[PDB]
Amino acid sequence: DPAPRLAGPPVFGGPGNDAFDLAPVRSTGREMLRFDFPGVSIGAAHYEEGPTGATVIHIPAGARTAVDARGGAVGLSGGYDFNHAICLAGGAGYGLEAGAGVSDALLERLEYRTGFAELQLVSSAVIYDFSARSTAVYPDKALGRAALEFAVPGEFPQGRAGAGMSASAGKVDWDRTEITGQGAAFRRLGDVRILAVVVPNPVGVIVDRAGTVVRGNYDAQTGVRRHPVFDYQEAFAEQVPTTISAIVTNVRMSPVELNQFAKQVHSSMHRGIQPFHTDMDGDTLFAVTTDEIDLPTTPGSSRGRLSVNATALGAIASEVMWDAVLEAGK
Amino acid sequence: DPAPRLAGPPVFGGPGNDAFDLAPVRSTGREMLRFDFPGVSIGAAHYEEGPTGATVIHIPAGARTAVDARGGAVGLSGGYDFNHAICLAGGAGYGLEAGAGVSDALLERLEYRTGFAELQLVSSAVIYDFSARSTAVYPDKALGRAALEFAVPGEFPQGRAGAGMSASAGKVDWDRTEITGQGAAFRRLGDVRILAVVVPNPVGVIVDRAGTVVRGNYDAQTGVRRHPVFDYQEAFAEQVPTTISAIVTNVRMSPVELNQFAKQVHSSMHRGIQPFHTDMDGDTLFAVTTDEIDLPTTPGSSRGRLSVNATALGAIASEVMWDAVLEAGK
Amino acid sequence: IAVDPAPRLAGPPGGPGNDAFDLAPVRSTGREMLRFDFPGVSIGAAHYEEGPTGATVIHIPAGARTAVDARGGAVGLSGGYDFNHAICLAGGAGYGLEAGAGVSDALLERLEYRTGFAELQLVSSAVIYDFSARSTAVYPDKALGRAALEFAVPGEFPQGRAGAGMSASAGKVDWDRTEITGQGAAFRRLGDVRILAVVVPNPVGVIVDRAGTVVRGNYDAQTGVRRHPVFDYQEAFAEQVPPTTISAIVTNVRMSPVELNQFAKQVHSSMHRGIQPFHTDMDGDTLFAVTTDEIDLPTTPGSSRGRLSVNATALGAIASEVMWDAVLEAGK
Amino acid sequence: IAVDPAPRLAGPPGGPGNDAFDLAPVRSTGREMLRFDFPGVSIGAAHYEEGPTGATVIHIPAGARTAVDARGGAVGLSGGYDFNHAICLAGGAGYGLEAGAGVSDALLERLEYRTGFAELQLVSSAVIYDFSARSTAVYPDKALGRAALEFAVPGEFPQGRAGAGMSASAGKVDWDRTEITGQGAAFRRLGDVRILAVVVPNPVGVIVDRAGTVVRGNYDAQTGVRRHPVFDYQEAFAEQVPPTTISAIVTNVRMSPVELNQFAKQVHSSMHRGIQPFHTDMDGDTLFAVTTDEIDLPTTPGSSRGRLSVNATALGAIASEVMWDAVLEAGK
Repeated sequence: DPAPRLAGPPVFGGPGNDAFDLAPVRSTGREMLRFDFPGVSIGAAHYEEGPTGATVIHIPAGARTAVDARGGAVGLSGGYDFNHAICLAGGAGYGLEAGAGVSDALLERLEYRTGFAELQLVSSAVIYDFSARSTAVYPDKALGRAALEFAVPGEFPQGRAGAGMSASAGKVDWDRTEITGQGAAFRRLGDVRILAVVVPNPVGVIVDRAGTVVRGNYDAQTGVRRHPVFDYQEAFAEQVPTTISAIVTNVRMSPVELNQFAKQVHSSMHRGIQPFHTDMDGDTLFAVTTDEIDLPTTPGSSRGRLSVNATALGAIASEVMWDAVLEAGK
Repeated sequence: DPAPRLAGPPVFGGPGNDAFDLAPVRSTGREMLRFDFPGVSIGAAHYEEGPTGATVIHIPAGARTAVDARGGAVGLSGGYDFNHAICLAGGAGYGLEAGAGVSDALLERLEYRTGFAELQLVSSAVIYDFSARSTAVYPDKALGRAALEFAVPGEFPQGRAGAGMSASAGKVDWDRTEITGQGAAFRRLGDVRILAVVVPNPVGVIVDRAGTVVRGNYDAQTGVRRHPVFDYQEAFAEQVPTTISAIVTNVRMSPVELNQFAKQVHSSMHRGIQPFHTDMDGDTLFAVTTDEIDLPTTPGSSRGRLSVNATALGAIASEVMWDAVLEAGK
Repeated sequence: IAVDPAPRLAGPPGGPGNDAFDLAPVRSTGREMLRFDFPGVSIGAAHYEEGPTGATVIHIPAGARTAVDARGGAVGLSGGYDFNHAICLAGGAGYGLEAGAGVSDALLERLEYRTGFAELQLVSSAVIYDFSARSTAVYPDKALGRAALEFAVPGEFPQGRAGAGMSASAGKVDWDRTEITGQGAAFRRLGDVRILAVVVPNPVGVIVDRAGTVVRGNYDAQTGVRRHPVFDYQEAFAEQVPPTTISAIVTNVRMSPVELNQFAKQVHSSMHRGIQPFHTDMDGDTLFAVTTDEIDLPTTPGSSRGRLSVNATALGAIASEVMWDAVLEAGK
Repeated sequence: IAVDPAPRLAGPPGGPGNDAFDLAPVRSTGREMLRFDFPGVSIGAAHYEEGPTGATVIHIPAGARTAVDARGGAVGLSGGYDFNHAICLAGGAGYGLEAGAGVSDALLERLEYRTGFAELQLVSSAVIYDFSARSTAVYPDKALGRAALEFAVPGEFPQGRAGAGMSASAGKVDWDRTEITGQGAAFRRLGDVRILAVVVPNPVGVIVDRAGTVVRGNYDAQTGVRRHPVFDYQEAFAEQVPPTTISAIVTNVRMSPVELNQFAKQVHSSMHRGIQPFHTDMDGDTLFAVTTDEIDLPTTPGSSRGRLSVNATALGAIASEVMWDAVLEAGK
């Protein structure tokens, strides 16, 4: 079991953006994941004054996207089927403004051309992170721009960085909520590349492949984390009577294939986050392809007649995302 | 590890319905689950000539329903937001006919009244089970009627029964596909009741709470089952370059609450079935409430401030469904 | 289209069900045959006089990519597949989905009971509630769907009271003003491009022509005219609150799944011109957009008539007119 | 509504962006003020002359249950919440969603930066692409959304070229025939029942009146008339293939989420009467249906005007006429 990171109770009444001269900081988190994915960059910026942040995945060429918005409490802007960037942020609905900062900077980079085909498209999604801190500072337009400016190829700052600065898990009761973080993982299989990025702020808890609860719902009185279903079932016997994420790959997929891939990978995250896709969550996954590599025409291999196709890619990517969720909770 | 139940390769060219004088059999499966849920009945009937079957959940008063049709290959009829019965069947799209048998018998029971408010509503979903046998016999109208006629309170035939007769799992390669079954589980918490019913015919495999693969993708050469992601990742390194279910409860939920509950419980099944919600699956879950018991107005209890609500019910029901999936694969 | 001004009030509704009768399917001929040229697409229509009720089957043996736009709040749909060998439209409300099983079974038998994934015969079915327009509980069953499929003829469609349209009706602010409609089709070929529209309007609302005249439904026998329903609705409100259509559009122009799905929404929404109100909570409105994927639109959308004049949107506008013509044939 | 027959061709399109200007928000007054009586619902409209481009904000401080019907194939939407304190409509395409952030920020500040879940200020925003109708890259930004919110006045709406409608335009088979539209509103009270419609039509299609006349968009300067786009589309096909609207409808009648969502689809589809074609792949058509949940429909739907005459469907029909009136004010 990891040491606890209890968020502690929120002291409400704290200052907001207008009280500060807010200074973007490039997020470095606890350690840097390095990987090789040409054409993809990541920037993360935060305000210490929150603490809260945004994380921007920039794909300058633009890339086909499916969105799976699955929770009951989704905060999403654009949700486009083609994106030059994905912006994830804290600050609840207010933090969608970070995406406008990214959009504006892309327009300027494009010399303010505005033909239909040249529109710079940014989809943004948010987590509510106001309970995990004592200020009302939200990621703003300037912070979005900073995150884009900080974006570099082949790097991701793990842990408390960017949108993950004040992410937290395990919300049966706030006294047992723990700070998580943001996480990424990367796998290369021949020419195939899969990057997962995740900012888990779940009502549920993070669970590992052995079924151990590793982050969220920590009881200080007992020193142990519990699966929420134990609390829930006891409450019923007694009283009766959000995760935002992206999977980026270079494998060509049709719009239909890509959408089903998104749904598959997203549902797969109920393994590592439990419960998941609840009415209290606004879980949103972006599936993005750079469309560089074809699947073979027939799905066969030494490992099986139906072994090479988009379902197979979905299963592999599902493991990469689990690894990312675990990096976040570490 | 359970003994293998390999489906074996299909011998194609087999006879269909018109070759037989088809005789419904009341399915008893391997053992009977008994439970107490007034107002709910289950019947299961099969044709030995398939073997293939249908399973009918009958709720004569009628009950609010949400449908979560999540796969890429869904075969569904009605999908109504209010149902007097749910009919699950083999026979791929052809087996949707069983539901028409249930509908017709309900109409007759209603003395052929047809006012809007008296329409008898049956939603049906199917699995493709033609690979797991050597005939083209599909559940028909007569078999649907038989299943309804066989329906009794408080009983469910586990295993190879009804729609589960020729269900199978683990389809990276047919040489490793195993027969599953159908399954149910029941929990009562004070006055709250939760029944799960499932017919897993997944491309993926059934996995237990320890992460062990317990049914599907069995390799006769090695005597061991593998998680499909191992086959998939090796295939990629080499070559580059359906589950239908119902959750029935007596807790009142609004249409919005009930729909989100459906999505939550359905995603939860990616724990016990992996992969899940793939393009090759037609996964369909029905969430049905009898609307007999209110949740409290505020969600609080000794176990947490947010511990009694529909998300909490969803987490509990998710465990019941896992238990049902495991009964199916047993 | 010369709509008949004469009323055909459905009239007010313990009638027997199917097995009370020895039901023999009848090949529907309706009031008139539409003839059209669209190889690969066949239509069969069958009814039971004992209803009266019927089914109408579009048979496309090659299979064809399909988008389903199920817009109503009372939809009755089976399959809803993104690829179909047949579309089955039927009366009998939810019970009439059984007709689609008859079609499915017949197609399976024709294949000699082959059941490989690529060989699965896919039929999508949708229904109208037509029990208020008659005094039996007879519905389109397995045998009637099978019969409609067997009666399917290339390049013909029976207009009017035929197949699913036998007891279709419009204008349901009050049943005293509800009129029998029918089914309808219309067809257009524009240099190679073929568009077929099929419609069974059983609307809560009324059928309206291009001039804005109500031509079928909401006939007040005390005035001998048809008003727009909104006039009744607004009077009712002033008083009491004091201070299904199922259709297919089939084309031979290739469209991606995304284009075909938006084409389906566009054509379906366009039917709120010919049927008013439309897409209501009591309607189960369902449109099937089908492409046989025979011919490509040019790579670029240009013509002497504009830079954005040859694309799927343009096809949608054109198909929307073919659908309006079909609605008006049903109401004629 | 007396639509002006005179053309207002947008005309053909390296113009500078926001920071090139010292941008001062202007309170839009348009051509005319609509006045209406609907306590709790305010509208503010602000524009930058340097665009010209604008934002239009509907402010409902109590918060109100909302259904979003995003029907187009090119939708630009932020939030899309099922409960809103404001709806923000803007030009500037995707960049103009930023205006909604200005509104959101202002509302948060008004709350003194309280951030409890129940206190979250919810703004849904949708946009039109209005860059072809002008020669700058100026878009509605944070400051302009904030300004529109500050300018919001109970019971007034500026018709015409104002707020989001400043550079809205219709009829885009070819840009040479595209005309400037505007924004529009209309309001009806029927004994207690209040319905407000707000619309910013930037359609690919054209605005059409109740007689079926094209009144805005697709003006051919060589003929001095407006044809229906389908005439261009079908000629183009014969030749080349040889052998956004964002809107809100606000009412005070209580509707469940299910009813409100079907009400939204019904009213939105009804706009294919006034705008043709509509819901196309190049459109991002988005309608917001909002109820302030003030008054109940009777428990049963009866009246002297029919057994099914007082329900949400009826309200939908009535609101559909208010929306058509709003579309025509925008095109006037």
